[PDB]
Amino acid sequence: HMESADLRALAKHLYDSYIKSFPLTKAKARAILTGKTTDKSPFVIYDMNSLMMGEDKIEVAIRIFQGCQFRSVEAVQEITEYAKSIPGFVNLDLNDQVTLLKYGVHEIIYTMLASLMNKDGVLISEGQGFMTREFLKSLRKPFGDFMEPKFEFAVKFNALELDDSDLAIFIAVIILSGDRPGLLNVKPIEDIQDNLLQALELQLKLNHPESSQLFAKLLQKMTDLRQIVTEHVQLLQVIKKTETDMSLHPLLQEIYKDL
Amino acid sequence: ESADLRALAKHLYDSYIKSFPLTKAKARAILTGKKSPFVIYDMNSLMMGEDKIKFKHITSKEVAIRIFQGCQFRSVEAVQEITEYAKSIPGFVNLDLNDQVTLLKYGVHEIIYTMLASLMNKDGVLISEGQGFMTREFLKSLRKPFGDFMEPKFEFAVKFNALELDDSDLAIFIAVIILSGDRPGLLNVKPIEDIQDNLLQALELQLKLNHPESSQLFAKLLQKMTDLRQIVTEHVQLLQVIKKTETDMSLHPLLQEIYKDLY
Ligand SMILES: O=C(O)c1ccc(-c2nn(C(=O)c3c(Cl)cccc3C(F)(F)F)c3ccc(Cl)cc23)c(OC[C@@H]2CCCCO2)c1
Ligand SMILES: O=C(O)c1ccc(-c2nn(C(=O)c3c(Cl)cccc3C(F)(F)F)c3ccc(Cl)cc23)c(OC[C@@H]2CCCCO2)c1
Repeated sequence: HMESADLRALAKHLYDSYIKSFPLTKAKARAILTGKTTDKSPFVIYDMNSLMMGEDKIEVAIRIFQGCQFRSVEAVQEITEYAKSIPGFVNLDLNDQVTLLKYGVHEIIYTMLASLMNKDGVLISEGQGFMTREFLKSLRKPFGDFMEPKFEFAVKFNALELDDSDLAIFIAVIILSGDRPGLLNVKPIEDIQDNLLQALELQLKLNHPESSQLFAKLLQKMTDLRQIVTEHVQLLQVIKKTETDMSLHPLLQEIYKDL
Repeated sequence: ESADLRALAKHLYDSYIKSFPLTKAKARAILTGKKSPFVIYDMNSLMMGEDKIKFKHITSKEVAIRIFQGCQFRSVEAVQEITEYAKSIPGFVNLDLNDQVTLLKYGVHEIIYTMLASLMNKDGVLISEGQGFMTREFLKSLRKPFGDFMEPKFEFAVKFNALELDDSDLAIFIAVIILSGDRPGLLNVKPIEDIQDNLLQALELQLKLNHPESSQLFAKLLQKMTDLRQIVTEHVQLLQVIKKTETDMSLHPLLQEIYKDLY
């Protein structure tokens, strides 16, 4: 369908655009998380007092929640800019562009959040901070149990040991899903996705030649993504009905209309 | 090792034919009008069909309940067919016995949905090994939540059948589903993923040889595992509403026990 050199060219194009779109790459995140580096060392928030100190240096459960919301809105912006660089995307019907982004952003946010995580916590404020998993999970009300499922996913996803060049193509595959509800013209979407899938396949064989059927294992993760986004939506709805005082950025609000 | 992957595909195809009563190939010949099946399209024809053909399930006198229970009864039969097929998958019987049970327990729903599509088109479903055809409009027009319980199955089947898999494809796909290393409570995940890797390799080659013009069909088929997980989840929630709502669902406790897995 497509030839090797063109598939490599498409992989390079997507990697380059992923670097331009997203300020904190997996490579930077891992350097910070593993360290042995004096200049990139994060301030660690593990309890109430350190949270207070962290805000000098850089209700609690609400404030943290709103922090997640703020970064997710920024992430939607970053993902939207990346999507525009995917060959063919901006040429699609405009309603279909909206639909693809609407249903894809959440799955991509979860994917890319994993890059910022290990089993003990998450990088924040462009890598300047690290908030512990124990602290997040111990938050009160339903807020604790709202944070933990993200770590549970990230630990499993990070076991695949993808790098940024891999993720660039994977994220593109997610966006160009022809099975989203209400798509008007499925065919041109599937045509682009076939190219991306071919590109992802070759990328993974060259970049992880010892890792048998990594292509398939990675596509199987799209299943974990769909499920957790569904749980997420239902958890958020219970939170809104309990906490009629906090609200959501209009953009996220619109994304959640009809889930 | 191509030859070994072909050997594995043939082994699975042969066993899938022995295990399952009606193949996709036979079902499609019946569905496309290629000894017509008895057609159930309303209440009167249902009555005649069970009087003359004797569709097993029949014994609540209320039709919508009886059809619903019929789905459950056939699904229980399917569990035993799937269990027998699983034993023919190389490596499966050597797994820890608790893990065999776990894999089957959490896989059977996804497999039943998959294989149900083989028996469906946009207009209805074959029953009793293809001796009967019950229309989609009849099923969907059943009252209360029963109609809306039937329709999602057709909605899935129509999309899945667009891939135009044949039995030799499906034999490997079903095996891939069974050998899922992410099932809850698995004790020894490694040998499960090892077998699945072999099956995935076998499925990949099968699809390239059998459908060489069908680009990235391997990937499209794995993406259907997403539709499968989602609809099984919906299914569970639909079942739960029915149990809490319906007072006339009662069967002999022993029948109830037999079906506990699917209610
Ligand atoms: O820097 C980033 O790239 C980033 C991305 C996501 C979160 C984050 N979102 N979130 C959500 O619950 C969430 C998600 Cl996954 C998707 C869409 C919308 C939301 C929303 F928050 F609106 F509801 C999280 C839940 C838990 C955790 Cl640990 C993180 C997220 C992100 O987090 C920012 C940090 C988290 C700790 C407190 C300071 O902000 C960053
Ligand atoms: O011959 C077969 O291979 C076969 C397989 C499945 C059904 C059937 N199950 N079902 C379910 O709701 C279902 C499913 Cl999809 C998966 C797991 C468990 C269940 C359960 F029934 F337990 F709850 C159906 C729903 C609708 C329809 Cl149209 C069919 C199924 C099957 O059905 C046999 C027919 C259905 C109509 C009445 C006579 O039996 C056959």
